[PDB]
Amino acid sequence: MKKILDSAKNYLNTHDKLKTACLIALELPSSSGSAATYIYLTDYFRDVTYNGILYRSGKVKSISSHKQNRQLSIGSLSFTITGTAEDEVLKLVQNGVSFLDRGITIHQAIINEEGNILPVDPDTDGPLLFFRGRITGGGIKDNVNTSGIGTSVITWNCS
Amino acid sequence: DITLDQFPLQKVISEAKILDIIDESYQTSWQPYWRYVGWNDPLSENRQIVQLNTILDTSESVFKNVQGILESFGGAINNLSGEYRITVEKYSTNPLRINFLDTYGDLDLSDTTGRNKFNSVQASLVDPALSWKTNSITFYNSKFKEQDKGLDKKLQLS
Amino acid sequence: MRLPDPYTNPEYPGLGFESVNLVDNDPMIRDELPNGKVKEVKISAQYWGINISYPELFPDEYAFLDSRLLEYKRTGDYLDVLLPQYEAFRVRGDTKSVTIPAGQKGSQIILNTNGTLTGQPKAGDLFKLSTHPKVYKITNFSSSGNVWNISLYPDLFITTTGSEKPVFNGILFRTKLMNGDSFGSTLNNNGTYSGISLSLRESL
Amino acid sequence: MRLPDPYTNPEYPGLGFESVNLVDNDPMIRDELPNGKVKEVKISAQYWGINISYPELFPDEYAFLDSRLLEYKRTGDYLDVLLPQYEAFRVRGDTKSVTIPAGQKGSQIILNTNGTLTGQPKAGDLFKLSTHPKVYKITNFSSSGNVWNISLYPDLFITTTGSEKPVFNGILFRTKLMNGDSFGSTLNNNGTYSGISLSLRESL
Amino acid sequence: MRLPDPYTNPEYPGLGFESVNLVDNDPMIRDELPNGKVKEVKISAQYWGINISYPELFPDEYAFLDSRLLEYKRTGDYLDVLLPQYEAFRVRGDTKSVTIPAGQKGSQIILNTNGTLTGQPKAGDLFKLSTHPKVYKITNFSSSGNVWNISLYPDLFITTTGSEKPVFNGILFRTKLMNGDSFGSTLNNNGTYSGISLSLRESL
Amino acid sequence: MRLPDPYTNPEYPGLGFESVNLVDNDPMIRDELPNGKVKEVKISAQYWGINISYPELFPDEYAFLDSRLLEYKRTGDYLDVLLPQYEAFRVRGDTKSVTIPAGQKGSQIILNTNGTLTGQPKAGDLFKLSTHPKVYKITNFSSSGNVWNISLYPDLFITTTGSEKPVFNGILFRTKLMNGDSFGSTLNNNGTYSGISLSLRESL
Amino acid sequence: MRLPDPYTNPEYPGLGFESVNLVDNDPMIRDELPNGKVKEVKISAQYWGINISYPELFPDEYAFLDSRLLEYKRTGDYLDVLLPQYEAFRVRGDTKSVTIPAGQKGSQIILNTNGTLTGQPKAGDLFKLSTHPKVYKITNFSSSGNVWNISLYPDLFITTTGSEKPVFNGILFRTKLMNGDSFGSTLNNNGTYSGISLSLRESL
Repeated sequence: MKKILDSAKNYLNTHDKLKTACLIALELPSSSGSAATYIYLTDYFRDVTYNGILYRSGKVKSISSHKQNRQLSIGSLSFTITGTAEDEVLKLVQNGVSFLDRGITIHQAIINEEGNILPVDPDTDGPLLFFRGRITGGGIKDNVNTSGIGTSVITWNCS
Repeated sequence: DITLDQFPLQKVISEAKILDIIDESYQTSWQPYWRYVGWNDPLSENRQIVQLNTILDTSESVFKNVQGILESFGGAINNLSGEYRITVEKYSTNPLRINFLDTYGDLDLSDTTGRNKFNSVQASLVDPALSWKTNSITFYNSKFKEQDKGLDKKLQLS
Repeated sequence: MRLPDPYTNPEYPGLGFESVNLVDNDPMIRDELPNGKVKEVKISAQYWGINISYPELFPDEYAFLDSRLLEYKRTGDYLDVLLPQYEAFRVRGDTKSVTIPAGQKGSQIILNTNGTLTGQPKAGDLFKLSTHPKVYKITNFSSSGNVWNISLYPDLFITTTGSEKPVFNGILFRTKLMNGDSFGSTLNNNGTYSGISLSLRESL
Repeated sequence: MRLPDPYTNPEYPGLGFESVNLVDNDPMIRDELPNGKVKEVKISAQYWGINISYPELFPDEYAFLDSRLLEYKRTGDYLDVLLPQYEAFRVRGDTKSVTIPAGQKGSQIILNTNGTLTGQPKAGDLFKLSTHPKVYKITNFSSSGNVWNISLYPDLFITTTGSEKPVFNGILFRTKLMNGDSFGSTLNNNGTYSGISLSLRESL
Repeated sequence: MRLPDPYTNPEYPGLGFESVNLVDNDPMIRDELPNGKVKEVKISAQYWGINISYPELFPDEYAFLDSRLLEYKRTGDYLDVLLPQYEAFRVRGDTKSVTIPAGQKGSQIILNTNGTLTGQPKAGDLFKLSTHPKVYKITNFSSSGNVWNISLYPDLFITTTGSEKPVFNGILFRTKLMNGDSFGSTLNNNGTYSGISLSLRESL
Repeated sequence: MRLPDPYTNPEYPGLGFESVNLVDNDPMIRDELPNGKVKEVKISAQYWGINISYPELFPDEYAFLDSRLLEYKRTGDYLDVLLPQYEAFRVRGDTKSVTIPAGQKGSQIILNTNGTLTGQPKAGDLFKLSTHPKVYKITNFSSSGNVWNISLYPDLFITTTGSEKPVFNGILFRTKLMNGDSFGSTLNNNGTYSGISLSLRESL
Repeated sequence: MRLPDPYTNPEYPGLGFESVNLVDNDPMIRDELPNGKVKEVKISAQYWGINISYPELFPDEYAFLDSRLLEYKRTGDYLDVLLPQYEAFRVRGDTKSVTIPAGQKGSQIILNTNGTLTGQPKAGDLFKLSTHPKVYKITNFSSSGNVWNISLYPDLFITTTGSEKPVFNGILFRTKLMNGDSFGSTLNNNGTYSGISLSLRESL
């Protein structure tokens, strides 16, 4: 029971072609201890900006499904950030960092014609939260087949 | 029965010498029960990494007792080249320099970092300084926990 | 890089296209309810897929094609394709004085022209913003003398910064080879290279 | 949108279809019983599938067609298609005074007219209710002068509000493209876009 | 082995190819980002794939071909194939006086000559360094009289030792058969071994 | 058992082969490293796969062919095939006095001939050792008057005992039906049995 | 049931087969050993597979064929097909005086006649034992006047009881349809059931 607002109810009932966008506010794996530095990724295509930060839109190919039944079950997701982005893979495989903590918040923003249609009644009328969890993640899978296309995806696990 | 001919003696001796590299951390002066730890004759060095004293109750199983010893000193038995070749964890300046271009195309990375890394450890000994009664060793780390985010997470051991 | 065209250099004929396919590649997730409705959600992006097919090439034309494609491949630059299909040269004039408001988004660019643009585009003519590479097709139009509304099918990949300018003419699709993996050309007995087809895709 | 046709704007000939395929898509549950009987139970909907194909299109006609299909795609509104094969202009007259009882249901509409309709619809003529999108085909007819019963193939998805009014001609299928994922436009050497086909489905 | 050709020995005509296909095998990593951009990072190697085909071969010619291919297969040595399409005999002269600086890398070789080479190589002409097997194609050229820079398609697998010397003609593709698993030889009724094709790949 | 040939018995024509395919069936494991190299390891063996096709057969010829093939099946003996392709009848003379050294191995046989063999074989001629069934193809040759070495493509399945003797003439591939599972022959209206094709493989 | 033939009742011409295919189904175990040898062991059975096809059948003759095939299906008895290609009426005479010793086994039957058989069977002529169903083909023959040896392709499934007698003429394959799952009969516009084919297998 998230009240979802009557405006969002009407939009979901009528519009029938809604451009879903996810707002991933990652917290960077940081070493030696400092203030938290956040990378703001989104799936969409343009650059969807919610309440300040711009949420860059050049990564995160897909997001897993949030499967959680009536049993506390370490509810887990998994990003898929392209492994051809030097910055992300570098932050992944740098030796010295530890990221036991570091929140991941995903906002599943229902894009309006021009910029988010104001659901979530208690919160400032923005998108529903989607995960709001912690990052306990894996890493690269490279293929570089000699025949042709190979894939490379960062599988950021989070639970 | 392993016939003692399936072992290569030279690397077995090498790994045994890897085990008994002197631990310049403590001193023999502060070992009260020097004898019942299991080294004879004070003055001699006796400060060796992994100085395990074993009970092998022969009622459990061969498999489980052997894996218990291996978990104790840290290692594995590996009949890869046809010989058992008991290896142990080590650091050395002569490794193999494997470049990615050499291997093949597939390369999996898997950080099991959420569950399998810790900031403080707790241990459990059968201490001769307690008349063979359980004793607990614990640390904390200011570097590690500050690296994490100030999250308390203890490794537990016996 | 301007993939070679007869306009660029006509001394090598036959490098002109014989069939261009604009694949309106619009990855989108479709569900078919038993209610009768179909529900679709737009994620990812839209890339115009260009399917180039070439005729038989004599050694000189194919040598030039290899020169240009290899200079494309060894470099990081992007292939540029001009489609003669849409080079209508309407609007015309200059685009320096026309201005766009602060931030538009949402598939409509409401730009006003003072006196520098003389001509109404037809619905279906390619349109581009100066700063952002990708090419938009106009799908409706309406004018109020100086201010005219323009509606685009791809939903404005870039936002508006306030200095964006239209182009309307000489627009080039930034494209990359999707056939770079296995790009071969059989040289038959006749001495002509055959079966050289290019599958292109934008790198906006 | 009233997908453009020669009826809408005839200045572009060749926008008329060269083949129309009403796929009578009838989802159901079928069990081929070991007895031998086949039992059919109908759930979900009976959505008319239209698979339109086009003749050779010159660039201007296909420019207009792209305009309309892309303004479809950028917006959410449904494609509306008027099939010329069923626009026989029977019945005719006005439909304002045509009345329908409170709640009919059950695939048989008994609509009474005073004198405002002059013409008997024939079995196989498309039928629609003004309020609800879906299009029905008439499968039988019988008249009592002012009151005639009309039997539809789909079983009246919407129940009758009591203000429904038939149309009988110029009825538009609310439809959505099922080919928008990868939509291709090959330009033949002769200068005409060839083999442009559209696959459509209702969204009642 | 210098896979036999009419150039090597012409007493057996028909050993010449009837179709040569340099498959520019360029393995890499490509992700079609949801942004719309395509980012490609190149690892592995850029190995030229040759798919050779032959005319109908009389039993003596194919007997000689079997000899050479089987002395290939029993040995570990590589096939060397000299492509006639790129053997224009440009450049010419001797290559002993040609010098190359210590370490070039980065797909651009600036090789300087005193006067020993008389002729400009053309874009699309095969190029090879004497020490290292793999064959490069030239994609651009410019000269300063004694010092001319040469741009190569592959990114110079071997770094320059400082004693490298170009060849520019008669360069042999060090390659290995990819069809030796099951090699077929059908002798038609007419008496000719027909449809004998070889698929090759370098072993740089 | 010597599957019937026109040389064996010419009174039944059409039992002669219309297309013979020696398949160099060489099972081998190939890895393609990103380094650029390809790595190949030889295990298993080599079996010359013979792909035989027959024309339409009149009842007499097909009755004889069934007689011989059923004699092959009910017995354990191996099919023997003589290929007219390689029956060159070079070398000639007798082979009794020629000696082979004690243990040779390794794909090269160095056999010395005193005066009993008069004629140098051409590279590509089938060669067999007297005691071991499988036939080898020569792929190079060199002679020193009395001692000439022979290089074979298959790597000498048998070792050398010291009494091995060459044959050079009339060597028959030991073969077994790989089509024995479903060996059918359609008797057409024309009265001729058609579609009788044999796929043979050695049982060395 | 004796699937009808023109021999049985000729008033329906066209029930004769247009194509007969004896698939010599020979199940076995084959391992292609790494040595190169192919070793096969024979288990299961050697069941003759008949693949009958018919000319275009008029409604009456195919009505009769349906009668006989459906009377086959409703009962459990096996179809009996007599192949006309092997009914050469050799051997001839009566088969009562022919005797066979106690137990022969092993694919060679040595049957002795006094004088009652007048004619030598030929290799490839079908052979059957009266007591046991399956049909054998003769693969070799030799005679000593009263005692002649006959060699069979299948290895004598039944051992000899000591009272079995050959037939040599009009021998019927006990067979079962493998097209009874879905049997199709298309009535051409011309009035003929066309392309009626049957796939049969022995049920020895």
